Amino acid sequence: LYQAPYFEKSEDEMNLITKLLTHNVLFSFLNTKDIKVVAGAMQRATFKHDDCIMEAGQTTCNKLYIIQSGHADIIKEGQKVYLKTEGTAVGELELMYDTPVVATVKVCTDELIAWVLDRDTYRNLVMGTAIRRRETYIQFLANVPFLGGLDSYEKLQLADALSSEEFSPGEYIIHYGEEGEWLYIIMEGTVEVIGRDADGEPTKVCEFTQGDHIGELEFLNNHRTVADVVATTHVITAKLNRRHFEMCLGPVIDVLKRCADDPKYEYYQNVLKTGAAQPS
Ligand SMILES: Nc1nc2c(ncn2[C@@H]2O[C@H](CO)[C@@H](O)[C@H]2O)c(=O)[nH]1
Ligand SMILES: Nc1nc2c(ncn2[C@@H]2O[C@H](CO)[C@@H](O)[C@H]2O)c(=O)[nH]1
Repeated sequence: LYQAPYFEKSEDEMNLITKLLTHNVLFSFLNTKDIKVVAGAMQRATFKHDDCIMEAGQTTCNKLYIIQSGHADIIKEGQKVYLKTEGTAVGELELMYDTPVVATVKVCTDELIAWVLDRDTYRNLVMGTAIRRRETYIQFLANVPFLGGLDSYEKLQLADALSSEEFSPGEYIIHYGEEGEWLYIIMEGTVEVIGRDADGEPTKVCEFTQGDHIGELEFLNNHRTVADVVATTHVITAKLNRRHFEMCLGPVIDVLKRCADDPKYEYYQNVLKTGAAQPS
């Protein structure tokens, strides 16, 4: 029965805002209508350098801010600890765990333009099962090797955008020569990567299993997929959409780019030097 506030926006505002939402993991699993209601309930909020959007200990905030342009530091006990850039959010932690502001947010650029959501609209139309989704993945993600370089906060950020994807033996996870919109982290089962050799014929490259990742090549290097990935067993994966890849795997991209060196990626090395793929 909840009806949200509405503040009319120009056609470019709704467009701009809707884009920030579909790339911020707080809103990953909202349908199209609820994405728009949310964009109408947002409000502009501009800040200047050294301005504080919130302060450690504050109880008077209770708002979620999505950054449009500009940066802002996270300061916990006098120490800067995190830089918040465009597309990111401050305030979600207080809204999800109902506690006073834990850290101070200090604009470190000449201006900061935010879009601000009220607690009532977030808890009723966004949050959903956020805490349970976090319970589903964090212990797993904490044990996934290539995620070593995310801190607890970043793993939770990733868990907020994850959903569970199962595959039947022999079903395609990824098809050769397609755009590809998901990275997969195997939780259970085994997969085979089926490339194409010089005459264009199927060739098996390797297998992958629990804790391995597939999908990232095309996101690192902006080409269509260069292999099939097929389940050899019943497979369970957690999956991350392409629009969330950079916002969430940012601090580990460089582990991913060791695809240039690892010999399991020798197939792909040879594909890259002969230029055998198109952008997507
Ligand atoms: N990356 C990061 N951001 C935090 C942390 N603690 C708080 N924040 C951010 O600062 C806001 C106020 O505490 C939260 O809503 C988060 O957006 C932290 O430990 N790491
Ligand atoms: N281990 C390995 N995986 C590959 C290779 N080429 C492609 N893949 C996987 O197949 C997907 C589709 O190209 C990529 O995103 C990778 O996950 C390769 O040469 N070695």
